[PDB]
Amino acid sequence: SYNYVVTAQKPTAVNGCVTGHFTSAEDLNLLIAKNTRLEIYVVTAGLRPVKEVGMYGKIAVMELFRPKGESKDLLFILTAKYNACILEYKQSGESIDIITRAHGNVQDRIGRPSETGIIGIIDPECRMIGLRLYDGLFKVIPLDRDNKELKAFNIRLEELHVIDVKFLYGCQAPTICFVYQDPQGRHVKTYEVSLREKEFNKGPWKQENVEAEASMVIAVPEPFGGAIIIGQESITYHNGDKYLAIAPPIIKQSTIVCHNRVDPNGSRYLLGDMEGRLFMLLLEKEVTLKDLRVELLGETSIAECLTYLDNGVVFVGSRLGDSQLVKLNVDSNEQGSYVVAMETFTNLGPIVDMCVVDLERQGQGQLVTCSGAFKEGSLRIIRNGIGIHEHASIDLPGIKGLWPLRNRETDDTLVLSFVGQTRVLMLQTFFCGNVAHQQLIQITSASVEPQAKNISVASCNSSQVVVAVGRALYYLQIHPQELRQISHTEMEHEVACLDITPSPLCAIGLWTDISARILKLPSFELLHKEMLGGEIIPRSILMTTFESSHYLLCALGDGALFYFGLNIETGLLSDRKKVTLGTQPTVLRTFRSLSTTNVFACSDRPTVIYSSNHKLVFSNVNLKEVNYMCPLNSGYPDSLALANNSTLTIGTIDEIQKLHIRTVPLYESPRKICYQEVSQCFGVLSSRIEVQDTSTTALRPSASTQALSSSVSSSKLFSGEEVEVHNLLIIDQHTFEVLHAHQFLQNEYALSLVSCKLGKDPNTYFIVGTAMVYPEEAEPKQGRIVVFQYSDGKLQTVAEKEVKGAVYSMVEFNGKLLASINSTVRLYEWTTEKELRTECNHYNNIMALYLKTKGDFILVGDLMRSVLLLAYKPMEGNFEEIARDFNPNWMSAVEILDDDNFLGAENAFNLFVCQKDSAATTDEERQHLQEVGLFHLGEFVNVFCHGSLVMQPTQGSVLFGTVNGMIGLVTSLSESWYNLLLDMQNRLNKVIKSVGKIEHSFWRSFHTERKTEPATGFIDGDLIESFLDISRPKMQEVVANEATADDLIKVVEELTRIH
Amino acid sequence: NAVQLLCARTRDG
Repeated sequence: SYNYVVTAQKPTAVNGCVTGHFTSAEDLNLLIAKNTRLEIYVVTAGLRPVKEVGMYGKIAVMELFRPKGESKDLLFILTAKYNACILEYKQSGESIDIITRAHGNVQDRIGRPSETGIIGIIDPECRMIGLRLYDGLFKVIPLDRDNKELKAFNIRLEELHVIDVKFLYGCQAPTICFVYQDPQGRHVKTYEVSLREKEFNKGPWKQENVEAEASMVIAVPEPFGGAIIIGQESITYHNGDKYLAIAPPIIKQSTIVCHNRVDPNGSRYLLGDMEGRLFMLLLEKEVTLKDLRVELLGETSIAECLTYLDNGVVFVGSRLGDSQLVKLNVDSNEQGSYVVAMETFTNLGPIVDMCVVDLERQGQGQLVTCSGAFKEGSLRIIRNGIGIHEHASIDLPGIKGLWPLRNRETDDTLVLSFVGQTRVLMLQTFFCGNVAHQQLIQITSASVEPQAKNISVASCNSSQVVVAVGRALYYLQIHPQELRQISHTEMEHEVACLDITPSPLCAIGLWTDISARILKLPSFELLHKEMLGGEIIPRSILMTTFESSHYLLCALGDGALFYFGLNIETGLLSDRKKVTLGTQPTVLRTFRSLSTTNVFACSDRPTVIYSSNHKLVFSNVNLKEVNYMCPLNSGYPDSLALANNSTLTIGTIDEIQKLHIRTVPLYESPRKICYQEVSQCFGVLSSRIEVQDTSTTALRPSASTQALSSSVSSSKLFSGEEVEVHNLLIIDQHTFEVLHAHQFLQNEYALSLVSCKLGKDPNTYFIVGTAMVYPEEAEPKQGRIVVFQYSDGKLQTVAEKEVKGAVYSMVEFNGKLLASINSTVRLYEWTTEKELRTECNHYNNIMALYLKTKGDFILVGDLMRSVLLLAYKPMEGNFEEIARDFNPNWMSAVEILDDDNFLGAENAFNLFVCQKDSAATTDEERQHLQEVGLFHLGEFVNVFCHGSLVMQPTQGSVLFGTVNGMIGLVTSLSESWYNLLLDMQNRLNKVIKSVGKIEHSFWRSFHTERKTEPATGFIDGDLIESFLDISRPKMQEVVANEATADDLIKVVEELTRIH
Repeated sequence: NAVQLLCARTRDG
């Protein structure tokens, strides 16, 4: 077994955010942790992006600090696999490196990883770092500049259940303040940390008792001094003999999860809350402290972190919803909100379910996820590519160029060109334009003029004009009537293409030395000659500007493009990179989308070039073939005119992205999704929270509360507290309007949904597996399977089947209904009397959470006993247990690759693949599935499904969605291919600088607490694709063994076209 | 309760 994993969509949810002076002393930065990605911003007046890096680990801890005599702040990061590091920001010119000041692994092999997980704290005097990794221990990294491998000592903590810790301000020796739990209740203790005697001395105040659910500790800075303990009913201040205690009624009805210091002295603090409310915590000084106050600011999305920036701007980082930038206002709005959203950052959120549909009924798939939870939950329609919306398309053939023409604002005209002819449209020619003063330019097959010779190549801007007659060049300037000739030169070879985008320079492509050159203007002299190599001439050339940097672009006739870094004064060409895009010669052209200039490349793979991370990205236009193009305003405004081989077209263009995400808000948690094509609509399980009434109500309007048809369950089988109310939503495939909502019984959860046909019945049903859920019980002892048909307009209940457990999973199986009922797998048949009757079942489970099928085979993913393989023996009408993996993997998602190969995600962020052993002594060696591939993903996988986002060397294609919003892809490799990739996997590790100097082999190693094996049968496509973004000096370090660097570009490129 | 624990875990709540 040989698999290749790669990322289709990087993780979107926010684990952490921190604010400080990281890039410079005078810059104010926002640092954001997504899972393995670290984002770095500068605060403007918005956010200017500077650097996004990736690490080889889940970032568990991230805080800035500044040692004595340090120019700017240093960054401390700790990963979940226990990699510690200190990073510095160094920007020596055009280049930016996150350089590793110190690094080390701080794991012990004796250890209970705790509830509340990792906690990472730094001392105010920056003398020390404190970690709580395991119960009863406390690890200490002493921060003198000598300790560069980050060697650490442990102190033993007699408190075996710690909730939160902080270092305090204003303490002689360094002092930790923490809330712990024994019986008796929860308490606050303080220890001082001796660095030289190495263990705990006793602290300032004595041990006080706090609230049963006291959960957060804020350390107030020195003007005040103590610690604030946040709990569910009360906020309290503690300092020695000082104790203030407010218990405001507002904060009762939801839990506070995050906080942030707003005013540096500590007078004001932001509080975030599980239902999305934002609070200000106000310390009123009198340098005593008289009172605490809580004021409600407004609603945000549900905050995982909070960070005040400058000037009333708060960044709200979410993991259950979109992240946002919001403005805090002195004055309330018309509804009492001091909060106002400025910007919103898409989080594909917890992906809890997804399916692949060819919605726009062409050949390209779209993902449709269940995203988010509570009021942030939504569907996301995810489409690959950049689409263009047609508004008119004249069926006109030929066409070898077009231009737009503007005396005020609007574009008005649109000029075409054909062999030797030229038609002009408002319903041969080289250029058409609007130039200085008045008049427009027009350049024909021969002359605007020279000495009976034919112009062969043209170029122009607002004020200057360069034409080429054979190898001769001329320099024209536009003056208040007709064009005065400036310069004259002859090139050593024939001119192929020409650009002068503004003008002190001139880009030129020549005919026999395959050259691209920069020439001074007017001098025409040669500032830089670059040999492109090869034996195909350039077809278009172009200089432009992407995100403040300058570039040269030269399309060759074989569809390759080159791009360099332009100087604009020196004219030097730097950092040659080469991108394949299509097979026929590309025509380059600039256009504007937002306030950015991009480039439209026209080949049989139309592409838009732009700049994301100050690197250039190439993204496909979802069009068959484009030959010419230009921007319009005349079809009408803000548009693109595009000619293909055999007709024209005009229209608008999508956001310039790799992925298009349409978002459908629901204001409740969606839980499962499935497409029913004959009804052209979607079934979505969702739940909403309602609260014990004065009699159950509903906190806000939701998708189920505002459907466009309702119904409520009819069934008489089972004859301020909160509670989930579940529904099946019917969702129009085109408008995504919620057509119908059916509500289930009180305390019934819908956990599983299918859309299938059954038996010889010609109807297509929605089938819902449910469970009766009471917090008292451990597992459910009652649930039901319900058979709905979407008739027209409304849902009617066709069948019902009571069962003795939760229906965790269901799947259509060969005309029958396979189901998991709470540690039993069962097979139902569909009678002519419209009824489910049992056929067989299987009880050798602990909790069958996950089913998938293929032919007569069934993959069963268990709560804790890993995976097992079942068969339906169709003659005997039975289940046959074929084999089983005998490892203690706690499953999250499961998928069948082929009939011999089964894929699985476990709750430790690992992937494995199981095979059928093809060995002798069948009865036991063939009853054991062998793990044949291991790989640490770093993500928790909720769903696999078969399908692909792409199609308008590898085999098969499985997408997966994760809690952190990353969408991933798995595919199969030939053995020829895996060994080659595995090879240059290890060559790339020797060359790629890893942030924190974490080793890639360690990162991807399979890791539980039972065992830690290295990864096998698995290729990290993220790592293989990083080959395209390194030096060519370092590329050649990676080609020592007949191979050439330009050859592996081809291989790695072909693999990027996979997602 | 397993169902809620599971529902929570899928959120990683």
